[PDB]
Amino acid sequence: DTQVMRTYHIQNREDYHKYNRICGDIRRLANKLSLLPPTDPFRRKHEQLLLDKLYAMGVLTTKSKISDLENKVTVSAICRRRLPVIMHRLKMAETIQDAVKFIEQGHVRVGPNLINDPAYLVTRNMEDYVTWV
Amino acid sequence: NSKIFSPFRIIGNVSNGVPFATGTLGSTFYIVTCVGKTFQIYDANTLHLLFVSEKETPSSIVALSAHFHYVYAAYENKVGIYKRGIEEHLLELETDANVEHLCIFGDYLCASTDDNSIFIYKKSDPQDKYPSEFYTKLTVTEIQGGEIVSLQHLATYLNKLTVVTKSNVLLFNVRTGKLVFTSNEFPDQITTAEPAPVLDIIALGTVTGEVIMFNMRKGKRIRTIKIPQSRISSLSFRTDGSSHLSVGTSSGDLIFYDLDRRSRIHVLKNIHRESYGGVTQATFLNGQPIIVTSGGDNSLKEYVFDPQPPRYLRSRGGHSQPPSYIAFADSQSHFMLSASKDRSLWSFSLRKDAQSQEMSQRSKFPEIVALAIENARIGEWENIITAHKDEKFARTWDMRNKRVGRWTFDTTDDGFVKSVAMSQCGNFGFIGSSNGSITIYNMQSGILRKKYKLHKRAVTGISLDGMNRKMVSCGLDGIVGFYDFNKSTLLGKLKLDAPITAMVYHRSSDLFALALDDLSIVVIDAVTQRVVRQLWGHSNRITAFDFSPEGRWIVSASLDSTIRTWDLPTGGCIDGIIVDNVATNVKFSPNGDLLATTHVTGNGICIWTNRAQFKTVSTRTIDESQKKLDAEEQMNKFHFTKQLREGSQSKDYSSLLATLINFSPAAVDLEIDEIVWFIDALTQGLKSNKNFELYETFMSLLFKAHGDVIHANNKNQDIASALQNWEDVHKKEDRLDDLVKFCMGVAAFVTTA
Amino acid sequence: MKSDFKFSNLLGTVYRQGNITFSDDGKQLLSPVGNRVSVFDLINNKSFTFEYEHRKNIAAIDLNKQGTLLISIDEDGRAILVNFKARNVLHHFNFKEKCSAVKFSPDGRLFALASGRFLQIWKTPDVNKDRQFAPFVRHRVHAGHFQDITSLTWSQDSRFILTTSKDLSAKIWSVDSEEKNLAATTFNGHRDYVMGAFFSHDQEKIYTVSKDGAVFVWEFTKKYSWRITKKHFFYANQAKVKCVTFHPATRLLAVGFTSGEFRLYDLPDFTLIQQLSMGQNPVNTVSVNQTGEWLAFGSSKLGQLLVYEWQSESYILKQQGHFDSTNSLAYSPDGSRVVTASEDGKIKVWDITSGFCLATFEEHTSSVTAVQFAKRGQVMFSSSLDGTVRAWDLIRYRNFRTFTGTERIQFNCLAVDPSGEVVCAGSLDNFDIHVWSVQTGQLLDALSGHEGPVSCLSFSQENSVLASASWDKTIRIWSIFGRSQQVEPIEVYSDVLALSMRPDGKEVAVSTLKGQISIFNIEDAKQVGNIDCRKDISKFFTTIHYSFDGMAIVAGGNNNSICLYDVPNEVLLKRFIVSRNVRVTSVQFSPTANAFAAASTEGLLIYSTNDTILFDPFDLDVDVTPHSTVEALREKQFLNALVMAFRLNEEYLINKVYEAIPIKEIPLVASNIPAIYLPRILKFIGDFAIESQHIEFNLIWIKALLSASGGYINEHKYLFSTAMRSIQRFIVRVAKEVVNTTTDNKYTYRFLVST
RNA sequence: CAUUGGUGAGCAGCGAAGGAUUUGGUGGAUUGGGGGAAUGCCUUGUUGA
Repeated sequence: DTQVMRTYHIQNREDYHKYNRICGDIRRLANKLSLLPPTDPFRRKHEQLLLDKLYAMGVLTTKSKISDLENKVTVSAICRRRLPVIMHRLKMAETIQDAVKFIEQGHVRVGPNLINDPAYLVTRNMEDYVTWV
Repeated sequence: NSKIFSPFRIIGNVSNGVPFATGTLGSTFYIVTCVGKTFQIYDANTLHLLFVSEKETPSSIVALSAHFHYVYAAYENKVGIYKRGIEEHLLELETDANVEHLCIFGDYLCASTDDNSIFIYKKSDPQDKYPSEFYTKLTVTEIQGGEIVSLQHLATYLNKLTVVTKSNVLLFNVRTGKLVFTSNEFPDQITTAEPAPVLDIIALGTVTGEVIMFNMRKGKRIRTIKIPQSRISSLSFRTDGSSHLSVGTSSGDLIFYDLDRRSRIHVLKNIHRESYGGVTQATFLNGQPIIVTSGGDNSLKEYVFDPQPPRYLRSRGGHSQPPSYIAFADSQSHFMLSASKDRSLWSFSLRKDAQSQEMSQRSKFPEIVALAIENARIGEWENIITAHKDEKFARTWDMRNKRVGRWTFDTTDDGFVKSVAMSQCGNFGFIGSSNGSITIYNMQSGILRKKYKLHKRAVTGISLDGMNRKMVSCGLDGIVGFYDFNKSTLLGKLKLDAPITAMVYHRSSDLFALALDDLSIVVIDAVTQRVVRQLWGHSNRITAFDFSPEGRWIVSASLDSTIRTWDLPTGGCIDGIIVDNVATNVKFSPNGDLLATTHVTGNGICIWTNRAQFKTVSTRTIDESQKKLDAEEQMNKFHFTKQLREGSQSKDYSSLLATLINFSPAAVDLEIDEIVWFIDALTQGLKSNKNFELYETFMSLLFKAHGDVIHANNKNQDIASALQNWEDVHKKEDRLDDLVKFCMGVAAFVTTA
Repeated sequence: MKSDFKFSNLLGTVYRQGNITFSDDGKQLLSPVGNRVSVFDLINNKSFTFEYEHRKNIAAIDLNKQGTLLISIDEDGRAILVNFKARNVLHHFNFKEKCSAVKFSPDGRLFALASGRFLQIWKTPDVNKDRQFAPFVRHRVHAGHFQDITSLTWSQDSRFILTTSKDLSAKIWSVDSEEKNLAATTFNGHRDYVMGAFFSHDQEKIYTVSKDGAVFVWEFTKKYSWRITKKHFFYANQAKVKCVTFHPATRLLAVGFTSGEFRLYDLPDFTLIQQLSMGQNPVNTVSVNQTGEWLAFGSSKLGQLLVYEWQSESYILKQQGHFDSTNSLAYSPDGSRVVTASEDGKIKVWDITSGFCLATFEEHTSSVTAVQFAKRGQVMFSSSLDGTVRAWDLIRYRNFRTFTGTERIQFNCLAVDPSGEVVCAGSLDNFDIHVWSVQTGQLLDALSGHEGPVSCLSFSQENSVLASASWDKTIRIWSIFGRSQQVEPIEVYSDVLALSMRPDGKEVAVSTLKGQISIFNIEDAKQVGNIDCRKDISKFFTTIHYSFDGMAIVAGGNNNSICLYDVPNEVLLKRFIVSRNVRVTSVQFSPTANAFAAASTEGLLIYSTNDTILFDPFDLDVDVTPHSTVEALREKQFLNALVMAFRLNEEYLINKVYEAIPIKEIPLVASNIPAIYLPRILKFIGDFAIESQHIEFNLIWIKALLSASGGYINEHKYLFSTAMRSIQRFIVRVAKEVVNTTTDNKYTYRFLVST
């Protein structure tokens, strides 16, 4: 539990509860949409669109099967969509700590806008445009 | 009496030299200080202006003394009893002699006169609010004692009254009127008396530096202290256990003194102006290491013994001498910039606090003769430009940090700086020297930039239009200059009739006003290099003037004690105000609300309120020495019977058409014979050349509602005669449509082509 | 232009919380926003008083007995006084604590404020001039209570104060130290929390209401004292009575709910008259007119930003919208209607000259990014984040087409030709630009030319040139209607987001990636780069617009500021928004040359060129009297009255010198006017026309002038463009009146001939 | 050869009987998802007093 709270420089303790509720909604959506006859194109089409939008959200960066929806969607996946982890893994800063130290005091820029929030999220297609000021 | 400006308030006032007094509001304290014919009530701990009195006295305030809520002030023979700055009661001495001092104890009012007579007032009930009932009148014969110094009252002396003379002490029994005690003749004249926290001791400061701890029961000295060359003005007791004493001099120097180890510890040095009389009153509060200082120099300072010397804790003050030049700093009427002749520099607020801040100059600097201000680049570098008397370099100033600039500005011709000016963008510094050179600096990097020289006497004023394109100037040689600022090209100049003493530019209307030596105000256009007006009437020297913010008015003031206002479109003087003291300077606020005057006597800055609610006036001189609503309203998306029959008799349908045009959309009322008189009413409607836009709607709604009874199944009854009466006049009104087709199509063609 | 531009309107009504009340006149609506106070008049909504000393965004508001005094209270406890036209008469920090309610007398003598655990009543100042440092005088104060005072009620005697308290109780106060009936007797027994009390206007029924729906009735028997008369117990209604107001008709009750519905009742009958639903969003407060004819109730900030006006015979008088933070604005070709784009995905039309909320369109699935009119006045194209664009015509209210066709989730910039043939949209996440013929939605081409996200697009009035600014330091120019394509330039600097076109096809304005805003022509001669965008309470360049006369541009970023510039270098004027916690996101320029717009997160537009300022155009005062010399030229020389009194500019003169000259004189006047005194009078007629009823009179003027100098305004364009638009809207809005009704008396005479 | 980085001694100039850097306290104004029962609970029916 608090392993996740300490790995990714979470400024709070509430954020693990919130992302736990969102991932719970995704799992119960997966189970309810799972229990249909598998030739019903309702199930195929809606699980397909759920796959494609979860491609775009960067959570399932891995190209996926259906059964990954039970398997990989955790809190830590969406926590790896937080800004300084994108910053570190894009090899700008040196630690996650120092990335959060830079976003606390305004040197980081996504697009044309200043950022000062350590809970802004990035897509799989907005992270091309990250620079400094 | 005035038709533009109204007397609003004075700002910048802290003290005048009258002794302040301390009051108790529950557990905290307040201070009662005099200014003139108006007093102020401050916090004792954090120094906020808590009250200003509502109404000025006829004459100057002499004695001030207070109780739990009741501030008592003195003038000619009247005692003003006020609460919260508002009068409860006016209680007058039955004489004409001037009131000197007041002592208020128990239920009595003790009123000293200048003729050595004292009046005694009483309450009715011991739970009443103030004394108002006469009790008696005592006198001081000069065979019993000299002139009355002051009035005090020592505690637990039932009905005894302490009246000290310049020689001896008279102790009275006011209920009976007796003189129960007289003291023997003292060597030196007494100027200071003060009660003690213990019984029966009263302190006496002599004319020389002698302190006398006198006892009232036995009548003998206990201790005296000699201070060489000191005129004692004030005594008080720090009763926080630390039994000390302060002794005030007339020099502004203050002796903080230890009474049992017998130690000269401290002296405050020109904390109050010896020129203004030095320390007027110094008082300890009861029970805290706090002493309050006020003098004649328009400032209160709190000195507290940090637990051992005291310390400057917090204070409020202003220019001790009356001001020389002011300016408005903001476009929101908040902070004003003020410079005087006692060489200080203060930035005041205008708002309800009356907090203010003296600038940072970091033995004072020479006084300012020419000031200029811009508020375009605040916070980044300096934006205030000041000259000085008999100097050759103009200093700069920051409005943000309240601190002095970092640049000195040279004339480069060995003259005196006679005029300063800034552009609108705040990049440039214009300086005009008394030998006639106009030099131009950067305001950012403090560097020399550019130099012009056309005038051959002292350049008395420079300005620049808001577009930074055309540069105007004026000399003592009657020459007005007109330049390009983008180039160094020499565009055009004018010869006039007199030397020019002042120049104030108005930027959003592109005019300027010049004050000549022939006592006339000339108004000159800036664009076409042309004189447009010349105004006469001030009998003496024009001193200061300013444009109103919307550029319609000019207000000048002069040594004929007149303050006149001059409407530019009519060329005529619209109002003068004839005052009793002649104001040095005047400026409009950038908002259209406030007019600022600075005077010769007194230190404050008087503020005037522009009325700006109305007027239609132009009066003069010398005196005492909808159309969518109905047409959208008709399409519905979701008695009166006397008049039409009286119109059945004659042609009275104008009142009926008035009750049609008045109110009540009558789509149900025209449905409750009579239709013929309705159509004749309508033909009287078209007969006049008005309100056709409602009338056509009446006609068409009539053909919407009753259109079957109009039709009569098979027409040409007497209905159709009234329709025939409507037809030809409706053919008369056919003309207006083709004009609309003409303008619509031709305007469409000039839109296309 | 030099004029004093200042706020005297706002963009849509209620964004924020507060009280609400009418005037005593019944024709003036008092409906604040959080930041300022917007008092409409009920017929033809306009804007009267505009205070701003509010540092905090809540109001408490009431007028005395004729509307000559208005207050407004925010959270801190300072108030501000205005009389009729926002003089800002008095100003007064009143309290270090907040206020719950403010109430006048019907007599204007006493003054009522509820705060803390006390109750303040003040002696009211009359209207005068200023000259009071502290104008308010304390009359009495009353101690005490047990906790907070939440509602307040005044009586007709001006002797009798009924006030509730937070501790489930009510109290009575005699004003003039009378001790009315020698009793200030409490009211108890209430099981639940008290939301209000009322005193009836016949002095015999004392009224209380609780939060549950309970209502308790006490009598004026003071056997001897208070007895209950009618009780209730509600357990199944299961909401909370949020607000309550009582009729001056003294027969009826009004009860507002958190559940989102509107209750009406009778006082001693307890009959259910009507209840009405409007949503689920809670009712904040409700107040009735002084005659019971009109009802108005306000809705809370997080819920509806909507205030309705329902009558007792059940029809809604004023309905409205006014939703949240705004993306985009554009002026219609008639200078009267203004589109808005909201975040929740609607498109609303605002008639901001008159305060109506006219009409809506709702087909968006998410937020709207771009709106712009076509020059025909027929159609307007909306762009979304829906992944498609669509067309709209005005009062046919019908969707023409919805262009899309490549797989896409984001569009960001929409622009059309003046020709109405082709519509282009720029994908924020494709490196390409899309066109569509409006005939079909056929795809002509896909014009591949960029290397970054394309982010701003506009056309020209020459209409052979496409201006294409992408976010890769590269400005591009395109040909669409020839038989080839083109070479596209390179910027020097600083990634651009904001592009703005001159209406000539000859000038292009760009916003560089800092405070420098720069311009260059279509032969890339860079004229000016201009200095930063100040006023922090980082720096940006978001929107920019070229004014219509061709002499000014307006810059707006996201830093509480907006700047004016001319074609040369100079900073003209910087206006700005004061409030406390982006603001600006879009700015465009009116075709009436009277004002322009700035889309803010608050929502605030107007600039309003006025004429109260003394301008001296051509040596005004050599014409020494504006009165007597003009009086000489009303008797003689009517050519010289125009040139004389026209150099003068008292608006209180132009009505009479313009009216008084005779009809036959007019073509002689217009044939002999100078060509330099022409545009200010052509602009004067175009805005004086819309007010009066002198249609024949002004129409023979515009016949004379437009008949006079047609070729001169044909060649000397771009000012009589603005004036000509201003007169053409008057021509069409009168033509569609009198042609309609003159037709409606053109059928009649031959309809008589029928049978 | 690059008045190239570190370091020290002098000179022109600027100022005069004190100058340059650094820091503490103090006052004024501003700032949860998937499964499950015994046991327990909840709901409902019942059995005897």
